[PDB]
Parts: sequence; C-alpha cells; structure tokens
Amino acid sequence: QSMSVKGRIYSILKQIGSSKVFQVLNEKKQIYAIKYVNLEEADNQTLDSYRNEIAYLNKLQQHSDKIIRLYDYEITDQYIYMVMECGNIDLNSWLKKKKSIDPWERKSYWKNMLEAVHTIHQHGIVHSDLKPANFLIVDGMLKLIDFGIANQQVGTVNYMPPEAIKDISPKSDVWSLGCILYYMTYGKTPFQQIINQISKLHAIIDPNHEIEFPDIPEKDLQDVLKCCLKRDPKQRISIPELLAHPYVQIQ
Ligand SMILES: c1cc2cnc3sccc3c2cn1
Repeated sequence: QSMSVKGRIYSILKQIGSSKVFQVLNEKKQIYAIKYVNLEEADNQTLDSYRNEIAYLNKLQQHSDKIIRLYDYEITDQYIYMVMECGNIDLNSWLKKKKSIDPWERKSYWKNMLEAVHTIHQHGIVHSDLKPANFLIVDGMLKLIDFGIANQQVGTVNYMPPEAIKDISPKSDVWSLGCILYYMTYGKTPFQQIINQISKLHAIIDPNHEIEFPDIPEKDLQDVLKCCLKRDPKQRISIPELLAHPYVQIQ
C-alpha cells in the first residue's frame, strides 16, 4: 500500500486514527504520521477552520518542541495530506493501560503540557477542549496534537471548565490541565464518580459541591490541583504562575 505527498512516495504500515491517520515510511525508510482529510462534503466555515489550524500548527512549530512536527502538506479541493511526526501512543490510551503512574514522569509530563499550552496562549490561541487524547508521547516527551481551531475522547465533559458550561480565556485551559493532572494523581477526573451527564454538569458549576483533594505525599502537587480547580476564572492560577510553582521548579 502506497501514497504520494508533494512528489514524495510514502508506504503505509498501519492505520492509527472524514479523517484517517496512518503510520508511514518514506523513500529514505524514515517513520512518519500521515493525516488524510476528505474535503468532499465540507463547507467553507469547515475549510477555513482547517486552513486556520494548519497555518497555526505550521507557525507554532518554530516556537516549541512540545508542539507536534508538521514536515509537509498537500492541499486540494478534494483532500488534505499532512506529513507529521509519529508518536508512540496518545496520553489517554497510555494512562488507560497503566495502573500506577510514576511521580517523576507525571512531573515531567506536566512541565511539557504547560510549555505547549503556554505557546498557543502567546499566539492568542485558547484551546478550550483539552483532554489527555490531545497529547502525544514521543520519546518520553509530551506533545500537543492540535489547537482546537479545526471543526470536530470526544464529547467528554470531565475536563470542561465552569465558564464553558454557563455559556473563555486562557484560564479555561488551566482548569482542563488541572483535571488531566488530577487523573495522573488520583486515578480519576474530579467529577468521574457521577455517571448522569446533567448531574455532572450541575456539580462542576455548583460551588457548594466540594471537590475532594485526598492527602498525598506530594504537598506541592496537591496545591497545584487546588489552584487549577477553582470555579472562578478570576481566582484561578495562570500558566506563567504555574511555570514558577514549587511543584515544577523544586528538586
Ligand atoms: C496525528 C499524528 C499522530 C502521530 N502519532 C500518533 S501515535 C497515536 C496517535 C498519533 C497521531 C495522531 N494524529
């Protein structure tokens, strides 16, 4: 099985993920990821969302290694081919498969998530739909897969900020990152216990609904969670503030 992106031939190895993602090999026998997108039944608002996300991904590549590498692309009126770097596994399936997560790898992953989200924020981008499925493990390093600009773990309200439920600033991405770190800390998201979707949304917003923060041996890690998971965006810690917190800095 084969395919041609900008005159270069790529051999398919396996499918990873309208859109199909594949693991491929080039002529020089190097491993890549090819995202295929079918534009056939797509509107102008959809096309603009797609061209906007590609342009942001192409630009933000130069600013951080914690953003997925985009090597090349081919765009027509019928399709998109994106030659990207191949990750090992996404953060979600890595966590789902793992029972207990190492405190050193968790601190390391946190640092990477802050670096990536901070970059998009410096360029005016608020992701708003952050989940572990949005991050990629590549050579013991987390990488942000996308920016939330392009149309369409999906649907999930577990990482949703209170401000998003009511209706959006960088503080929204802070709430979501805090939910991801909470999962890597406690083994569940803060509201995971609630099956009923409405009853879950009714708890995320309600301030009288106290989020449990059980006593862990990492006092700094407990403080981060308590700082991220504050219902009032005004009272929530910022990304530049998180990057200076003792949890990220102290050895
Ligand atoms: C674009 C590029 C990717 C590269 N590597 C991997 S490994 C598991 C998912 C993915 C992936 C998804 N979208």
